[PDB]
Amino acid sequence: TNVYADSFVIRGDEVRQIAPGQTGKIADYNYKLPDDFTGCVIAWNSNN
Amino acid sequence: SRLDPPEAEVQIDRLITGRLQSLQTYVTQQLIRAAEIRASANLAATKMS
Repeated sequence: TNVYADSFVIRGDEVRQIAPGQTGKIADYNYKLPDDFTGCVIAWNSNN
Repeated sequence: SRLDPPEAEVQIDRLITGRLQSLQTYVTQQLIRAAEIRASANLAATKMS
């Protein structure tokens, strides 16, 4: 029915926190995913 | 109270499954024992009559 694109920049040690049921500074205070999440998480290095 | 929901939920589901299986065993045993008591009660009513 609908698609949502959540776009943000994070750090490598924190990329593991963008997943359902995760803990951490991002998962607890910045972006928290629900336990029943039905989606995909995509990440790529942006050093350039 | 000590484990985070995303991981405690699995332990809860496992305990629920085990306890539900225990309740199902109790209910089945009671259904058989009730059938035995019913047969005995029918015999008792026949003897009374």
